[PDB]
Amino acid sequence: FPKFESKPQSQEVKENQTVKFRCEVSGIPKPEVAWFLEGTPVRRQEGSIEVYEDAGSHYLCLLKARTRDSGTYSCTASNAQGQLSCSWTLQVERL
Repeated sequence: FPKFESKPQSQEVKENQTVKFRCEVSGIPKPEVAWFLEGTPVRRQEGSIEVYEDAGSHYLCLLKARTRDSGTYSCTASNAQGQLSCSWTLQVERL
């Protein structure tokens, strides 16, 4: 069943900085991790947004954080037996 072993925490940061969110999911078969911003999926870009798995940890990274990225973020681990979801916030500052 999908469980969260380590949830991403909220972070307030300056503009254009790198942000990293780390979901860590356990479960049988393999919880498919999906990320969202206020209910909208957060999909990867060429070199702006990236979503990947590395050493059992799922990641979301904004390498150049803009003010449009502020808001409530969510992560959903999902397999054939269920769906487990959690949330946190991002605050991108200006000058």
